[PDB]
Amino acid sequence: LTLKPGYVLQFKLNIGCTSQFSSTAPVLLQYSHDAGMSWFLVKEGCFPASAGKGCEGNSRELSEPTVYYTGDFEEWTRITIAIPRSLASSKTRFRWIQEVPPFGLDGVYISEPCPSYCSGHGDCISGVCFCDLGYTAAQGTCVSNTPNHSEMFDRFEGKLSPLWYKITGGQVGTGCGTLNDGRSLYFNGLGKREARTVPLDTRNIRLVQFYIQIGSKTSGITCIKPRARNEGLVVQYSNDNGILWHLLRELDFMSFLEPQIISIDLPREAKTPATAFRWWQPQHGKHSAQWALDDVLISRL
Ligand SMILES: [Ca+2]
Ligand SMILES: [Cl-]
Ligand SMILES: [Mg+2]
Repeated sequence: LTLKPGYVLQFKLNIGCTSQFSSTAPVLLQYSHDAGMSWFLVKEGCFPASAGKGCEGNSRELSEPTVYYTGDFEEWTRITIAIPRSLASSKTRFRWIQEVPPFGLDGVYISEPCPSYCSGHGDCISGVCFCDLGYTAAQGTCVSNTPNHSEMFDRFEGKLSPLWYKITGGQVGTGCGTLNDGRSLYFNGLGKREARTVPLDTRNIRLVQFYIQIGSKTSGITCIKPRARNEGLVVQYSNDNGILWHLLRELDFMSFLEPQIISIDLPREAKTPATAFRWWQPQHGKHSAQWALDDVLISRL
């Protein structure tokens, strides 16, 4: 199929309703310009250490590879990719290869840009939006039937805040020791490690605050010392429920061997009726220092 730059690739994925990870066979989303014999990943990943083409200088958008590890896909998960200039070349073929539970695909939609990409709350079919449950079509896009939550606070002492949209590769735990107090949100997963909020109404939010630790000098095998720059963390916001992420703060791989507090004053652009936040470690969990958050606070101050 022929593609133009700002087009969009969409699908759903459920590998085998597993919480358990396997390194045996992840689903690789790959493309083909020469239609068959050569395969590259749709996204290689744009990482802190990366310096090639499509990921250089101050224009880069730090981004995960299109590689999907068994165990990170318990339920059905919609993936929406904005087709970059970088690969808007010739008629592209797409591959979903596993190399082991069989992966369930669904709703493979390739389309021209919808109004505001359906705000991340609908399927973009041939250029206009098909909103999911809880959302209705409005001004070309998909808007929530109800307003969004604003403030958030999680101390990680028991049940996770319902304002977490998805926690991948992590759970309430103690593997890096004490951060502020009690238990923390602890990341030891072997695939992707990401804490991601639901979209919030940040129009009057001033502060995003949290404690962080990445690795340890002394805590042992549950919190090993980081070795490479891609084991640092990226804190990002999105105004379209995760289609496009913008940098809030990059946390250096060697600067958080002991717990530290981080307080981020939100920029204007991150103050909307529907802005989600995420904490993500770019390098694959299998070879990466574990990390933890404590007392995540999103506040009007
Ligand atoms: Ca705590
Ligand atoms: Cl910092
Ligand atoms: Mg750095």
